[PDB]
Amino acid sequence: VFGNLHQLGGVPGTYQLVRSFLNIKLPAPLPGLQDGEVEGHPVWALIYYCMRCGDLLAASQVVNRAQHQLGEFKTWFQEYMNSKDRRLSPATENKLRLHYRRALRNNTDPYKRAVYCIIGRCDVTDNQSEVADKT
Amino acid sequence: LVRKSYQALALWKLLCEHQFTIIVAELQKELQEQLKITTFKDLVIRDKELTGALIASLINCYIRDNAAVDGISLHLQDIC
Repeated sequence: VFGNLHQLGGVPGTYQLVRSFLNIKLPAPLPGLQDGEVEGHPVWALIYYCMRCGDLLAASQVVNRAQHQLGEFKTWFQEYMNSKDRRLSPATENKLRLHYRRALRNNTDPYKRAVYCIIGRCDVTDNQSEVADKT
Repeated sequence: LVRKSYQALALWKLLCEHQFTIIVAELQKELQEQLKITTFKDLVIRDKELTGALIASLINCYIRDNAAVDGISLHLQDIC
């Protein structure tokens, strides 16, 4: 971000810096393919990267604003965040896991899968298909 | 000719997707006068060099997203 552009149009907030990474950096040669995008922005990729950065809170906020419909997950994100990040509810974690296996596991947008898998610790057999790009 | 028109239109289909306007404003230089008075037929019976430069900018810059970008690179390779 600290190098030309726009200089990004908006304020230097962390969120925008990541939007820049996702948009300017190599998610697009000349933009496209299989993300879920609203208003020109891959939300799931954003949450994933923000999470990658360590900005969990911001990632949570993005989800809140998201316009999405897996919303139960939204709940499970927030408490994961609230606690020590080992979100352990004696309650639902089990429920989240079932949904992952049935709905999410066989399908979806790579980043969405990443967020579910990583936050949830959903499927211990380990690896994320499309978006592991670095060692 | 029909194929050529297809190609030009295809590029435009690409451009419509996004952030075309910003690049255009920044890019245009002395050549610009020639560019602005370019007709569709001019594209139909192409003015190759300018488009190549522009397309390169589309790819170099972030504007093209995903699959689109791959397509131009293919295009530059094929007919450029």
